Amino acid sequence: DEKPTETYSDVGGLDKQIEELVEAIVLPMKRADKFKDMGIRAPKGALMYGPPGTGKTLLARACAAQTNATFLKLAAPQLVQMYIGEGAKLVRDAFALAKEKAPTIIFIDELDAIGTKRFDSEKSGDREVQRTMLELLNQLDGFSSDDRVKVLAATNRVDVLDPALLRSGRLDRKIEFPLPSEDSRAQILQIHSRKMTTDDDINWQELARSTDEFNGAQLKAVTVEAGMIALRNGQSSVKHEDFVEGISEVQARKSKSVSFYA
Amino acid sequence: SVTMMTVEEKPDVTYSDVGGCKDQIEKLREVVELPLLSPERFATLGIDPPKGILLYGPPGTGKTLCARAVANRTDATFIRVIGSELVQKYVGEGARMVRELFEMARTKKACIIFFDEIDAVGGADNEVQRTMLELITQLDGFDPRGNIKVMFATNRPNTLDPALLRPGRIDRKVEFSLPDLEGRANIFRIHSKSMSVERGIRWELISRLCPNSTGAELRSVCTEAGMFAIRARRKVATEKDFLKAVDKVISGYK
Amino acid sequence: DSDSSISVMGENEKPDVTYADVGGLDMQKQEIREAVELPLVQADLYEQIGIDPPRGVLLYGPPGTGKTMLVKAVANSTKAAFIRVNGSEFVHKYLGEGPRMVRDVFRLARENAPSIIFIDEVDSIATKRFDAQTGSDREVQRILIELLTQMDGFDQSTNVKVIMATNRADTLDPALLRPGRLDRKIEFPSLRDRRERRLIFGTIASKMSLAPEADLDSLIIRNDSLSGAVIAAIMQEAGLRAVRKNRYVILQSDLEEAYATQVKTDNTVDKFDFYK
Amino acid sequence: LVYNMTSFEQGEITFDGIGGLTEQIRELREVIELPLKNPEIFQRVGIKPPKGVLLYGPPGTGKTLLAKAVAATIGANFIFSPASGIVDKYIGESARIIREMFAYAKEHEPCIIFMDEVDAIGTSADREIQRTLMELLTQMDGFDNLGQTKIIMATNRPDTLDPALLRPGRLDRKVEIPLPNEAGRLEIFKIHTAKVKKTGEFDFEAAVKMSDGFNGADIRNCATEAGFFAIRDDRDHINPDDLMKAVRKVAEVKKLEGTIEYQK
Amino acid sequence: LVSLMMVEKVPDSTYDMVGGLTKQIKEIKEVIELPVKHPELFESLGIAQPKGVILYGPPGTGKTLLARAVAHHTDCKFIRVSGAELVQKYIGEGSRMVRELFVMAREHAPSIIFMDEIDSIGSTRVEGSGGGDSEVQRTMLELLNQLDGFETSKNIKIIMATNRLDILDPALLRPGRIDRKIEFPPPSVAARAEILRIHSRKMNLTRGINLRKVAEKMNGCSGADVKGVCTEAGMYALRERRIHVTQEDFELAVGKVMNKNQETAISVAKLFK
Amino acid sequence: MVSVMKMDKSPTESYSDIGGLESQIQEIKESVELPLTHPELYEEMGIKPPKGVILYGAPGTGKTLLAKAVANQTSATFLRIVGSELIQKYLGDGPRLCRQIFKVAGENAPSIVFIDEIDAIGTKRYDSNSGGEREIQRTMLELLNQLDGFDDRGDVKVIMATNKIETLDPALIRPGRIDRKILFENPDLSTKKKILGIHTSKMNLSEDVNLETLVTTKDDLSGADIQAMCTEAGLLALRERRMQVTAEDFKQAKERVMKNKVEENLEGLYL
Amino acid sequence: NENVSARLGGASIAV
Amino acid sequence: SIFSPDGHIFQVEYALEAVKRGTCAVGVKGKNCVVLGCERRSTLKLQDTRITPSKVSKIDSHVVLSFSGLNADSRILIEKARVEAQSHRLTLEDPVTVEYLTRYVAGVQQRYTQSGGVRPFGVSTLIAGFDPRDDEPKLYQTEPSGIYSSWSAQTIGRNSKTVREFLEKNYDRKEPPATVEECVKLTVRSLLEVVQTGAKNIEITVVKPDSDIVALSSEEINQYVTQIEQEKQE
Ligand SMILES: Nc1ncnc2c1ncn2[C@@H]1O[C@H](COP(=O)(O)OP(=O)(O)OP(=O)(O)O)[C@@H](O)[C@H]1O
Ligand SMILES: Nc1ncnc2c1ncn2[C@@H]1O[C@H](COP(=O)(O)OP(=O)(O)OP(=O)(O)O)[C@@H](O)[C@H]1O
Ligand SMILES: Nc1ncnc2c1ncn2[C@@H]1O[C@H](COP(=O)(O)OP(=O)(O)OP(=O)(O)O)[C@@H](O)[C@H]1O
Ligand SMILES: Nc1ncnc2c1ncn2[C@@H]1O[C@H](COP(=O)(O)OP(=O)(O)OP(=O)(O)O)[C@@H](O)[C@H]1O
Ligand SMILES: Nc1ncnc2c1ncn2[C@@H]1O[C@H](COP(=O)(O)OP(=O)(O)O)[C@@H](O)[C@H]1O
Ligand SMILES: Nc1ncnc2c1ncn2[C@@H]1O[C@H](COP(=O)(O)OP(=O)(O)O)[C@@H](O)[C@H]1O
Repeated sequence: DEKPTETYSDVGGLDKQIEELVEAIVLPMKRADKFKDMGIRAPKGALMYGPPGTGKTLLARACAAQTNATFLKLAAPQLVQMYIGEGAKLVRDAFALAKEKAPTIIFIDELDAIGTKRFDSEKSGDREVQRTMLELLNQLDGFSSDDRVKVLAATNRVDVLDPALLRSGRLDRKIEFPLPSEDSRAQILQIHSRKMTTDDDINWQELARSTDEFNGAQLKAVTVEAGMIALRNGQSSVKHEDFVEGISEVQARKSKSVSFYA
Repeated sequence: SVTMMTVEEKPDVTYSDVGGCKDQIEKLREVVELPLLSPERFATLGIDPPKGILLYGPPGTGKTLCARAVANRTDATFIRVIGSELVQKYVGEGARMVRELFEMARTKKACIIFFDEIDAVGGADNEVQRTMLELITQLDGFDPRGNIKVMFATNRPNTLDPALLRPGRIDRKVEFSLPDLEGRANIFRIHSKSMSVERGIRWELISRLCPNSTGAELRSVCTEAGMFAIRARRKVATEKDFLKAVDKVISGYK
Repeated sequence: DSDSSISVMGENEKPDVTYADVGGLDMQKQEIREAVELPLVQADLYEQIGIDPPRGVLLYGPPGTGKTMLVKAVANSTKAAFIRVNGSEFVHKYLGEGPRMVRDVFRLARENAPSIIFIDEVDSIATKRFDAQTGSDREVQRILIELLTQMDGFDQSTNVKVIMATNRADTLDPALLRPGRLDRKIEFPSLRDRRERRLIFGTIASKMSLAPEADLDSLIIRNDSLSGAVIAAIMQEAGLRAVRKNRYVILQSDLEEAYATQVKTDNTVDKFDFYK
Repeated sequence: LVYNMTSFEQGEITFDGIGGLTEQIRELREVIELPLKNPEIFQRVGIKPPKGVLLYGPPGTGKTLLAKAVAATIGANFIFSPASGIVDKYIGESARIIREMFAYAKEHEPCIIFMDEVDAIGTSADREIQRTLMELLTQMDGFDNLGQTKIIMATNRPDTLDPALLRPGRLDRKVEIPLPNEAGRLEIFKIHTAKVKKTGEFDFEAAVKMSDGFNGADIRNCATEAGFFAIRDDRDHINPDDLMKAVRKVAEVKKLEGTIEYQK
Repeated sequence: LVSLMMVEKVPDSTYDMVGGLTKQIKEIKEVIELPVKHPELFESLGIAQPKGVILYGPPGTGKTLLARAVAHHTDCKFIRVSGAELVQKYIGEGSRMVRELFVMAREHAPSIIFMDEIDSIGSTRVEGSGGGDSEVQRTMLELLNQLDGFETSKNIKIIMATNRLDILDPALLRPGRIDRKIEFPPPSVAARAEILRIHSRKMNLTRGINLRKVAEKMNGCSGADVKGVCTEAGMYALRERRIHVTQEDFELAVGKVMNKNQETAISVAKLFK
Repeated sequence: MVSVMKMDKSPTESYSDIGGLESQIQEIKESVELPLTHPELYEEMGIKPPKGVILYGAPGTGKTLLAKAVANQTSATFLRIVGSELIQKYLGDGPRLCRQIFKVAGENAPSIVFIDEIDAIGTKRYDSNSGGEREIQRTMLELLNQLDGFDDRGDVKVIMATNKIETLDPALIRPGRIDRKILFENPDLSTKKKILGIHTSKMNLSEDVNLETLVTTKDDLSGADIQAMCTEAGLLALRERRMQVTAEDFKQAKERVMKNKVEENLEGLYL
Repeated sequence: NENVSARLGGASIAV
Repeated sequence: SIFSPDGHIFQVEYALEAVKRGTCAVGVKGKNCVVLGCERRSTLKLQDTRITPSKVSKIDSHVVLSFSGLNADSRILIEKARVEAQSHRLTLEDPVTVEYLTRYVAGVQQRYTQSGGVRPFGVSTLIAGFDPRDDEPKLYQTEPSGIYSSWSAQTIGRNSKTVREFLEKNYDRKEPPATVEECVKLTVRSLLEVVQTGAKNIEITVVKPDSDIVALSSEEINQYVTQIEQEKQE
């Protein structure tokens, strides 16, 4: 997918950790020439980690808002059939196209878990993976030349990918994608349910407090397996207990067989 | 083209050739048939249907009887995906199987998989992962909006990266386990329906003697009573004959 | 035969050390050449007396103390073959690289009739006996026994008897050392050597230079912790001072600080922190 | 392929880029003058060179930067090789790779080699790994000659191991570098205010005032920190009250994960 | 491969180079000698020409040095594995060689084998930790006792060996799969007496010689020490330029054993009496 | 692969000369032989008799002696393979070969097979993250899935073996497939009874019988060594030239061989 | 005409 | 010591196997007499058996015991049992019954079960004797779980399986033991299957009313064992 994107959605989740970030990024995109007039080796990117269930790409979609720019299209791409780092070959021509159209939004995915922690697991010859990461550096090298590119990644939190990022000329900065409040996690469940017939005649706010440690990853999954049961029953209207305790309880606990209660 | 033969000549199974606790079948029967036959029930709510019945059940349990049951019922075409024909020493040539399979499969109709024992190939100088990567390339494309499913089984669910097992792959998963005595009773009726016995006795109290155990030993243990009857020359079976050996099958195991 | 895991060392590419680069040590340096340098030549006498040539040694003592200094001046005076090795190459990442090679190792010697070899250190290999807890370690002991039969299993005389360098000599898996497998074992001490410190402290001074405005053999009088590898290491550092100030040869006030410039760290709370 | 290590040398860069604690900076340069420019002196005395050295300084104080500058002084190939980076469950993979390290190394001299986080370097498993620690130390000065190729171990955990330090004749110049005072903190801004505009005054008095415990990396990050929101002023110079709006929180992350730093 | 195979270049040893060892030849030759010397004699009864045997005992013995001479005075072949060389850094190499092994001796009934060490094939346990080596101990034992081994046991006797006994798999031994075992102990004093007579055959019309006057003194385990002290005794004569030798110059050579006979330092821990 | 398989050379191991036991042995003939005598009887009450069995170990205590005796009796084929011989460098070679038996079992209705000491195949389902050795784990799955994919059981018979079970063999076996998990171990008398019930055939005991005390005092041992006990008397005969058959020197072998393998004997504590 | 070989291997690592 | 999920206890699905190792003994309930019989180590050389702790023990004038399993955990019970005996004769002025102390010690083997840091016994015991001022025999059997029963014959020890069923081919309810010579023939015709040696490896004892205790020599045994060593012939 490649486009000058649309409007950023409602900020919502994590937002107090986010307003301080477009601060960090648009200025590299806005009058970094003035920074280059001020004469600084201002960065070409940073990193935003945290567990998924977040809306990471929305912030990527928020990237080109204050300055129009185009997205990225690559996902575990370098895992090829051939000897080559064919992606890494493409990374040159692709980062060359990030060199094209200086207003540009660059976000690869799973930098960690495409790049292991310390790549002790694999043999000496990794298929040029340090070479690919050498491309990333040698492409970050070309990216360090200019202010055209602006780069970021996302994966498991930290200490799961390569430790190269410590140099400020390389990456220089890290943010996390923490666990948010849930009133927006309430709204998104309508968005998950937006493609499905249902109602909302529930007090799911006390509910939203009751659960925790069930990520948007989880909560992007919940919405369907209790739509089936009320259909399996035959109902159509959405409802609290059949979905809330019907999903939140069935996660790990079930088979209520307790006697000494009352 | 080693497994280039869809199905056998005669599957001999029924959904009532099983005790199987009656509950693990419904959603399994629901996912496989209701999108298949009644998508108006899907659009009755306007749903996002699943694509796979993820599963784990210890072997020696009638999931596989249950697996061979949907074969004989639906009458559609069928497969068998196992490391023998799948996994081959020639690197990359192993993935000719998956491609000719699925690229064919999208063409065909009701050619749903039973690619069981993927715990063989799907486990974490070894090239197995790249075949597992060859899979997921095929699935994210067609995954929704089709009569087709991805329903198989295993022995070791914690023996595979769930990087493949994201929610769009096998959502409404499956779990098996041993029965109650009543589940152990209704299954016992099945293999009891062949021989001569002391008709009209209290079979159910033997299903009291089904602690944590498989049905497979029960379809066994009746024959040892007949073997016990053979040595006893009992032309027709009794109660104590079932006892005289079932007391020994577990104690010899214990 | 190629057997590209160790090549003939010292055909033309060799170190350049001498016997006389050592100080004394003749309390051990005599016996070793009393069973090394002569069997090159007077083999007939060993046929006149001695059913076999006494050979096979285990040189030990604390490490960084003087063992490997002596190992190789002989290499300068063999007129015969000689091989080195890293003494833990045998711990290969996979299996079998040793047992495929060690059988090809002595294959190098038997063709290179006569020769000698040596080893860096075997502290990891010394293992008397375990109960089989895992294959993670059992690939050690199987190498050790295979080494032994490769030494005097069947091939008796035409082979070369060999050395054993280490960092300790009590962990050594016994049944290795034997009156027949080795027939010799030697070391050298660490305590004060009034006879040897008095000369080794300036045997290198011949190799070094000095313009005495006074007498500089007086730190030798100051006996507290007479060691063996420091005692040349100091002037290996002390000489870097006259040069640090363009002075052309050092003075005796330059080195006494250089002695203590190697601070002996007698005071360290890491010692005070543990027991109390 | 260890090009990935040994390929950060060619562009000549000044040794001037760090003031630091100059007397130590006077130490390692003068002692490594000798092989290159005035090797006559070792001959006129007939004394062996320094068979490699090490150092110590706590984290994030230009240590690798210090090393990475020296190779460009003279034309070595500055490698980069983390200790923990060469760590594999495979037994010989530890001790096999190191031998190939020196191999390519001696294949190319006069050059240079480097390590940093080696501080990690009766039980069952441990009885094999000490051999690695027993191997490489042997491979320094065990049997072979070493012409024009050297090494530094530059850690942040100076309780590394007794035996490598127990006999400091193998290694020498077991140096230390502590953290700055105002004496140090002040002049470091001069390079960090080099390529940037500024008003002109004795503004750095706050530098000696605070920052008693920071290192060079963050003050550099503090410089750019000020310049970011200094463009709201947007002036053609920069004011020292600007940085003051962020010097706090940088310490609050310097607060985060308090770790001690002893020297040995 | 035939490098492991027997030799047209036999060693030159003998079972009368071997003083002190007097009884064991009578106790172990016959299974290797007699019914194969006379199967019709044995078949007069024909009880079972058993499978191989085993020998246990410490070092210092020359169990090896015994096994070098037995390959002289044979009427049969004597192959050698150069113990533990059979294994390689793979899987398939194991069983094929063992398959190749038996057949290499099927073609030679009057012919036998040699192990020295079975410390490396002992005490198989597995819960994920183990190794392919355990796989090979089975198939050899399988092809030892199976439809195709007794035809070897018709043709064959064999032997195993080691220096540490009880650290292996008992599931190996079905006694009958190994029908006899024996101790090679350390010697007696007077057993040590005739030893030095063997190796010091270097005196030169000398006198005042009391060969008994050394096992007079010893409390060791090895017989090889008789050589270790003898071999370096002549070294004294070798250095002092006089080929001759005597008792006392030969006696203080035990001073080398003054370490061995006294290297075992002792603890002062009177925790318990 | 086929070469080793067809071992049609049964020894003179004489089924029913062996004096071990009955119930086990009817249990197999009932499992195997009688089904090949009048299997209409199974058709009378409608029985699918079992798909082979599995004995246990207790080594040197009668693992196999019946088996080649059955081969002496087999009246059918008989097969024999080894997993270590089955396996190779390359991937799936042996697994590609393992399939090729069942068609060669499809050779016959009289289709039966012994298997040789599985302890290096299908031992236990360690994750085997440590490289290489997953081949074994990749092979067992090629069998058990081949075993019961869709099979009328085609007289696809089997009898297995090992020396220790709980050391391995967690999940491979399942009832019906192998309903009979069965035993062999020491009898506690009957080694006295029928072993020399056999060995009285040749020997003479040229002075007496003495057998009323050449007997077992509940002595923990394995009667397999009795075929030593017969031996060394003849040897000790010929350690002193007795061409006849004695009972006196026969004493030593238990006093000699049974005495080596000592036990703790800590029963000065349960009195 | 061949490059399609691949042989397994044996290791033993500390747990 | 807790509950498994299989309704069992770890430590006590174990303990009662301990008694299944050691010696083997038994008694019976004759027509008008009661007897015991137990085991000894023959071949125990350089020893005089007069003073070794007999597997038999006495508790009162008119009651006895025969333990098995351990020996240490046996000695303790006799003591605190003896207390209850020669205390129960005091407060109430009447001697004991049989069931009373059995009911007592049936309780102590769980007072030493359900508490912190207390093992149960490696012991199982039984008793025998006539109540005072009565005639009917009484014998009771015990094991660490506390459940006290009344077996007409009870054996605990080695090879005891067939011994536990050997009697059932021998005993008859409506054909009880006539007299001592047969009832002791019964007492020995059981135990001898595990003896596998002469008379020296056993010890026996008997009860009759009003505290008529006897213990029988090794030689008295060699009178009767011969009669079936003579009748183990035809
Ligand atoms: N709940 C059950 N319902 C019907 N049959 C059962 C049940 N449990 C066990 N059985 C019977 O036990 C026998 C063996 O079980 P089965 O073959 O299904 O094991 P499996 O699940 O196929 O093992 P694997 O996963 O290794 O293929 C079958 O004939 C089956 O009918
Ligand atoms: N007499 C000497 N002459 C010259 N150098 C000496 C002398 N004694 C000690 N040294 C120096 O001390 C250093 C360390 O000693 P050395 O390596 O011989 O101890 P080692 O026992 O060999 O330790 P390792 O076996 O671990 O190498 C050597 O580099 C050597 O140059
Ligand atoms: N009676 C003897 N006759 C001949 N040689 C003897 C005698 N006793 C000891 N030896 C000597 O013992 C040495 C080998 O004996 P030892 O048992 O110590 O090792 P080994 O048997 O070679 O070791 P392994 O059996 O483990 O391979 C030989 O050099 C041999 O000369
Ligand atoms: N009842 C018996 N009668 C005669 N011999 C017996 C008896 N039981 C065991 N044996 C002896 O045990 C030996 C082997 O028994 P078993 O079958 O247990 O092991 P095996 O099959 O030889 O071993 P493997 O299967 O590992 O090759 C034979 O030599 C046999 O004489
Ligand atoms: N406003 C929103 N609109 C759409 N999706 C949202 C929104 N807020 C959160 N999300 C969720 O954020 C998740 C994306 O998390 P992310 O970390 O990008 O996943 P991944 O790591 O797989 O890229 C999605 O599951 C999505 O449902
Ligand atoms: N003494 C110093 N003088 C000036 N700047 C320094 C000094 N020490 C460190 N720095 C700055 O701090 C950073 C240190 O980073 P780096 O060298 O990568 O880590 P390390 O110090 O652990 O080697 C550099 O960017 C450098 O500019």
